[PDB]
Amino acid sequence: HTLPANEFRCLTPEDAAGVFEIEREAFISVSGNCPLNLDEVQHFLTLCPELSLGWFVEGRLVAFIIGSLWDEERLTQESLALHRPRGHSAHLHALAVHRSFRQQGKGSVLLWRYLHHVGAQPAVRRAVLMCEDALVPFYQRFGFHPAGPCAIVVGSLTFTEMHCSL
Ligand SMILES: CC(C)(COP(=O)(O)OP(=O)(O)OC[C@H]1O[C@@H](n2cnc3c(N)ncnc32)[C@H](O)[C@@H]1OP(=O)(O)O)[C@@H](O)C(=O)NCCC(=O)NCCSCC(=O)NCCc1c[nH]c2ccccc12
Repeated sequence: HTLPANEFRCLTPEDAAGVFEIEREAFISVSGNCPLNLDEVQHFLTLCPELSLGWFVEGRLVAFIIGSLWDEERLTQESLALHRPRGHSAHLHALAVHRSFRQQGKGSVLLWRYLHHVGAQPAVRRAVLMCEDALVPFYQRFGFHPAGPCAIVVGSLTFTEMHCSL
């Protein structure tokens, strides 16, 4: 009977298509590649949906974060496709906001809600991610500290690894 004006919930594999569509415009149209392809989105939403969060407006996904657990201090090429159940780090594989909903605090609201959501899970002691140099200041606003160049390479893109103690 009703499509909520705003809904925040963990994602399930049924949201994979919506997530990938956002990635097409958000990442692929810019650099030619993206953090998670359809199969990879489904992988993490199957293994660890509790490590994801999505913002729905009138029944449509407008922002998401997909993560998994990592168990090493630094991110590695292999960590891109792995979920370490025994790990203590919430690895945010991707964060994006639908192009028609940016610049209005949605990314910041979703990120803070995410940090509190996963930080609330006794097992998660830290959050890690990588971003392009221009987003470093942004993440620092949430308690993330620049942790040097990330070892992970994607095409010609280089990233700074960011760590947040929870
Ligand atoms: C960034 C985000 C989520 C903010 O949302 P919003 O617009 O709703 O945000 P707010 O309104 O809450 O705040 C906006 C703030 O963010 C700043 N900002 C936004 N875009 C900026 C930019 N390009 N450069 C500098 N500052 C910027 C604004 O300047 C502004 O600050 P000020 O107004 O105070 O200066 C939203 O713009 C978005 O979804 N963008 C596209 C996807 C993306 O990059 N995800 C983050 C990748 S970083 C995490 C990640 O996913 N890593 C994977 C790394 C990765 C793996 N494989 C790949 C393949 C290709 C590419 C990347 C990868």
